[PDB]
Amino acid sequence: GSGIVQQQSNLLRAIEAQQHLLQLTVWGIKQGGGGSEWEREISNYTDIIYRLIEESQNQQEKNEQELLALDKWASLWNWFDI
Amino acid sequence: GSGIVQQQSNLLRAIEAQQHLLQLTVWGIKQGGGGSEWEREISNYTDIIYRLIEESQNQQEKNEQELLALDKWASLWNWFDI
Amino acid sequence: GSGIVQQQSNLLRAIEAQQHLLQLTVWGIKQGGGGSEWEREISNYTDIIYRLIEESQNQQEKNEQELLALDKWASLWNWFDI
Repeated sequence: GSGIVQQQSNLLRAIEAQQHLLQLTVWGIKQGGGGSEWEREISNYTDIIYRLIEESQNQQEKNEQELLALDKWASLWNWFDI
Repeated sequence: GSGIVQQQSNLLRAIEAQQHLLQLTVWGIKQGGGGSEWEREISNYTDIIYRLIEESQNQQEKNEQELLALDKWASLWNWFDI
Repeated sequence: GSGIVQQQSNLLRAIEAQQHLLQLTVWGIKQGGGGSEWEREISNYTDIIYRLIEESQNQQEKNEQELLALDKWASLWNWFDI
């Protein structure tokens, strides 16, 4: 239960960070390009996003393991019920 | 249960809206810039995305509260079982 | 249970693909535009993203049906408990 709520937090944060990147990209095309500061912010948000993606992949793996274990536990209590 | 399925709907809609922004940004660079209509659509989708992000943050908070309450309820039925 | 973990996988993959598009768009503005290869990669990732979005919409519908059924089942075992 905690793993899924946690994973949803991970995804939400990722899309918020990605929205910031989108804004910077929109700014970039409006301005016909961006200076070093523009590149700095792009880099900063990119770093944040990759960390969130990495953490989400890790959490995804743990959630699937828990699912597999729960599924197996339930399928045993299925056969034993006959 | 409903809170998580609901939150997944929120996130999905957000990424769909963000995909539209991405397309507009791709169009923008291909065209070497965009007119007022391009800016209008960017603005419209940005508004949609921020509303979805806000709603998702709110839903996230409610899901975590429910988790905390459920966790506490379960941990009490843990101690009482001895 | 599987439907939500599965849907989280769908969303994660979508945001990863969308991150690749973002990078290409950033590259595009830095370079003042992109060649045919740039357009090819944009197209490829766009295709991936739309397939993931489609699959996520489908999974969302199934999750909501399961929720509706579970909710109904629980509300019947509510009335019958009096």
